[PDB]
Amino acid sequence: TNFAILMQVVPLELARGHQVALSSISYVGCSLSVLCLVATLVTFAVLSSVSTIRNQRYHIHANLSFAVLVAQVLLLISFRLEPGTTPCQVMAVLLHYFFLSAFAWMLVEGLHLYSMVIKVFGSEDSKHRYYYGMGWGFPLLICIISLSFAMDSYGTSNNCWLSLASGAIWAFVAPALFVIVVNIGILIAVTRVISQISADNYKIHGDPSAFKLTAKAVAVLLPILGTSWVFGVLAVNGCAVVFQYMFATLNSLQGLFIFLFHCLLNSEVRAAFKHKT
Amino acid sequence: QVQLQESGGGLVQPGGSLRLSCAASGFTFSNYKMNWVRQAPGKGLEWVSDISQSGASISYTGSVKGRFTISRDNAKNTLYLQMNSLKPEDTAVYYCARCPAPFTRDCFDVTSTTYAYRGQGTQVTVSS
Amino acid sequence: IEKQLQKDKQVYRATHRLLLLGADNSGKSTIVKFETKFQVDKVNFHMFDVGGQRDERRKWIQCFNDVTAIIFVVDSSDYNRLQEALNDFKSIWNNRWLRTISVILFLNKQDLLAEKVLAGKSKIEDYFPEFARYTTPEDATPEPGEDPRVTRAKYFIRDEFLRISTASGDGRHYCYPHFTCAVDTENARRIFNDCRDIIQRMHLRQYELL
Amino acid sequence: ASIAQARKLVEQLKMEANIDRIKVSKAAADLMAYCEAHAKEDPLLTPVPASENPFR
Amino acid sequence: SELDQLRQEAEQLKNQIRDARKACADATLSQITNNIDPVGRIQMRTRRTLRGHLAKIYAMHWGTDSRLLVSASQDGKLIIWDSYTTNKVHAIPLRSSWVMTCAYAPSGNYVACGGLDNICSIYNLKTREGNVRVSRELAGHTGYLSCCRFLDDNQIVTSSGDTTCALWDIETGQQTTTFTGHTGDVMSLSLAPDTRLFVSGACDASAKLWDVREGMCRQTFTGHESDINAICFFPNGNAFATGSDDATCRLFDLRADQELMTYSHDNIICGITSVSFSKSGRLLLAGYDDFNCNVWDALKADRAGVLAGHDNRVSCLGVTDDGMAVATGSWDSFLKIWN
Repeated sequence: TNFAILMQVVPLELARGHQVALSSISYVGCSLSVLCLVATLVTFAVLSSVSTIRNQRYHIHANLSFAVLVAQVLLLISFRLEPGTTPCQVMAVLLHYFFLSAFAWMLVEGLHLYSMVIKVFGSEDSKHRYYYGMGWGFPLLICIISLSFAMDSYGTSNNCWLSLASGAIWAFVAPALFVIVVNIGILIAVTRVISQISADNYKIHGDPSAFKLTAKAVAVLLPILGTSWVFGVLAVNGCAVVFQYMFATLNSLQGLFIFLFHCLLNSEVRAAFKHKT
Repeated sequence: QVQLQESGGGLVQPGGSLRLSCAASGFTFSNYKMNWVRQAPGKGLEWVSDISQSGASISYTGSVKGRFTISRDNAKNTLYLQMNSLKPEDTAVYYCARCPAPFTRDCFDVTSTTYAYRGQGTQVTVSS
Repeated sequence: IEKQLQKDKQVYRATHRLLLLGADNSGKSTIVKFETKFQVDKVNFHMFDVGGQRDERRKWIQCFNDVTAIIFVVDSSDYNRLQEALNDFKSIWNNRWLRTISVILFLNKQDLLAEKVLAGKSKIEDYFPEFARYTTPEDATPEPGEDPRVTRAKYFIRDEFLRISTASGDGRHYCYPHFTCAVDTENARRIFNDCRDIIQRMHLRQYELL
Repeated sequence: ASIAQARKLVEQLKMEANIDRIKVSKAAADLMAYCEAHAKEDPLLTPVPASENPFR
Repeated sequence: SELDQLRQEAEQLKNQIRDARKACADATLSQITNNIDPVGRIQMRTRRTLRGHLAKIYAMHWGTDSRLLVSASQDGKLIIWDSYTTNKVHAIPLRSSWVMTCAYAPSGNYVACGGLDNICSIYNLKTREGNVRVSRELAGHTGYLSCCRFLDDNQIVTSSGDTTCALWDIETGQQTTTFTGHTGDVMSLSLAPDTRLFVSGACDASAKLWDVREGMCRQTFTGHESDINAICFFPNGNAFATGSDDATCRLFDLRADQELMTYSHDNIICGITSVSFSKSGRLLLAGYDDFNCNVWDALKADRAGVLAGHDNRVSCLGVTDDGMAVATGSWDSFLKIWN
């Protein structure tokens, strides 16, 4: 059901054909992403024995993948529920919690990337407790703060989501956006320590194609950082139709992107798999 | 047993030509990189040339670059070093060294008189 | 017994191990001032200088395949032993067990090189015939009041080392050349920055960002 | 300079050359007999049931 | 003159020795063993995966009870394991983290170390206070210690990087005997079952059999063409297998005074690191630089099994005294038990 209710702050009316096409592409994207994340999870599980995996990075990646898988499965179930009844009433806040957990794990991805890239010393430390308390604890705390103040907001609208008219949807938008913006601030910094590195490789061979990886290193960072969610915030503008299309397609193929950029194109994972064969 | 016998050399007129041969036995000559190292009187061992397994990669020290040439024949397991335009600085003992590691690019064969994979060498001197 | 092992693992991962390699009269000991420890920006570097063994370096060097970096100190003033230093650097760079370890090159005693090249008794062209067909790199940054001849010679030596460094693959490991005087208090900072760069490159390789 | 080392090496070679050597066939037969006699006592050569196997 | 005659006479002695060895080679060992049936495929599973070491492990040595084990790692740790329960019996930090060898006493009361520190450290495990301390610090070697084996609780045989071996007395603390003659660095040694003789392999592509009491090089074998990395006697004590960097293994017999079999394959280009024999000597286990071990039939010179699971170079390999299982340690800081 339009898949963009997650980050839709302003209510908008769209044509029936546009709605059905966006709903269908969201359905197929979520169906592909669920299978991709299942494959990623089983690949992580079978390869957990190898010491190359489990460097405190793959644990966070698996947690984020599981959170996104649960959120997408719950949303797909939610797409066929009539609003008003108590199953949708509790399942709306369940989706809220399981999406805030995914955003918290995205923030953990960003913080770990910043620590392991910028503050290069001290990265090989023990931060499992803080990471697990941020990924799973902070979403629970903010959700508890949420439903206690306004429980009736969940499921009020036609969707099993926070009502737009009451304005409570900001309780999801305000923290999640804060996750993205910070993840943006780290991202540019990462670029500032990558393209310059390409500059070190620019005076030895004189190949402009090196700049290409500067874009490539950016691209692989979109799925874990989740920058594209800002497109939903852009629903306020007049050209909201194309922004909503891009938001829906990117955040529905996020699982496939994660599987492609962390299981297939990861040379470390390829070597680990080849060692076991 | 690994044997590296050096032949040729002796007293040569300055600016002349000379040929040094290295016969290798006890191992497959084609699977190892070969080196030529010279020791001057009152001086330590110094690497002067090297040739890879297939002969595609050949390198020389700065003092002999272009002046000397090196070649290998794996059919009869032999090494050749041809020296042209000899100079008084070339008066030294020459050793044909087969460094131990096969199918590798680097190897150590310049050790101070303690090396089991080096030949006895030949003396090359120039007339006054 | 497990808690003690956990603390041992933490302290082992906290410190970074470096291997000091340099022939005699190069001045390897003077670089920082048979193990030495120092701390920069609250991270500990432990440098190991093996000097109690024989000239057979083929076997025991395999013990240093997990060090953070190899601090290779070379004297750029003695135009004679230079070739032995180049051969040693090439052997270290092209090692099967040292192909993943970066090398930080320290051209020690730049001043002695300066007096030797202004003296005119010895010419680089006699030992390096390609020095005549060489020009100072454009990107080279000279000091204020610094002779073109000394910078030309030192950058020729640096480029001669860099040719060997770039002959093999540079993606797995890189070389960081530096100019060192007789005494310098910035050597620790340079080592810390080079280690920063090496570990960042390794992290990016793990992230597939490079 | 190395006369003493060469003399010691050649003396060691002379000492080594004095010992006699038996035929290869006899040594081969002895090794075969040992392998065939101790074959039944080798846990690696002959599979062992998990009940009698401490590791498995 | 005298010196040229010295090399000439040494060369003629070598030629005479070669001719005598060729004359003694009446038949090959491979054809004699053709009549017996092949051993067949050998299948081993990783019963235990020992974890806890931080850095790469070089040395291990099984106990006489076939249950206790010792391992040495570059983190500076010598760990004594209980293989049955995978429990750390002991974990001793070392003064020098550059350790390349370790030993376990036959009585089990002592262990040994040694590495780049040029010193062999002997630790006592049966202290009254129940705490492991440095029992003795044997020094006097001018090269790195590559191997050490306990003859008994009183004397120990070690090999150093100065191309020399030394038999030390623990009570005295000094070199009781010194064995010299190797040209290259001595990398490993093995003790014969009769305890009277021992072989040593060096970086001169040759092995030397020495008598403990005599203190002289009893015998010399020159069959390899590269650095020798490992050596081990046959269980009968009349033969030994040697592994070298030339990606080949060679079996020598003390009485035959020459080579018996060569174990190699075209696809193998990685040098040998560790070798060991089975209880009956039928199976020869060899570690390789290709991250996996190979089990060959010692009587047919054909590969009978492959042991895979290590993602780094295999450094140490050891078979129990009763042949129950074989432990392999690699540069991945893990030990694997196979049975």
